[PDB]
Amino acid sequence: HGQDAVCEFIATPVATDINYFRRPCNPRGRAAGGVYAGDKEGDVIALMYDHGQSDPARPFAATANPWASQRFSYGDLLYNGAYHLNGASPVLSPCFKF
Amino acid sequence: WGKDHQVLRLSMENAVGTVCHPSLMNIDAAVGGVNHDPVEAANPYGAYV
Amino acid sequence: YLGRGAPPLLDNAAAVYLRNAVVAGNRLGPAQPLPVFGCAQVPRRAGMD
Repeated sequence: HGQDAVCEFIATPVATDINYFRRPCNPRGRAAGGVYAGDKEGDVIALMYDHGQSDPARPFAATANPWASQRFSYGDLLYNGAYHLNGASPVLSPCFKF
Repeated sequence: WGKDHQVLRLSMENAVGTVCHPSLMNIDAAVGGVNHDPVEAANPYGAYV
Repeated sequence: YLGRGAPPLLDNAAAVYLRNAVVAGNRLGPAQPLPVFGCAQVPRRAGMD
């Protein structure tokens, strides 16, 4: 059929709304782009990882997934470039980008 | 709907900052300001102890 | 809790519990105290979509 895709799994709470994932949405749960920057000094580390604040894409709740969005969460420890648990395998990690 | 396919949810627990402020009990301008144009006693029963 | 124009509760041990339970995470939750002369200053989130 063609090139093999690679499907990477991320743990989520079972009580996340399935209205989230009907839209373009983040697999890490908290929208973290530098396009959402507010031209502060270190805004996008706190746009990504500060949880007193709220998600820019969903302003009313902070995260959609607490195991992924947070620093030192389970989503972070697997797929971050600093920790590189999937750093030896030549298979492409799709979530290495996120 | 907001500016998207986002469905948005009000859910009265959001209203906890509006009504639980302690101006709900502040009625001094209410009872005192309306207390002009006095209507006479229309035979009170449960208004007296 | 941004703007004050009303008396608070008399039990101040009740007033802070009513206030720090609302304020503690809002998008519109005020600063550290409110100023006497000044504004609530409404602390900014790092981004908005």
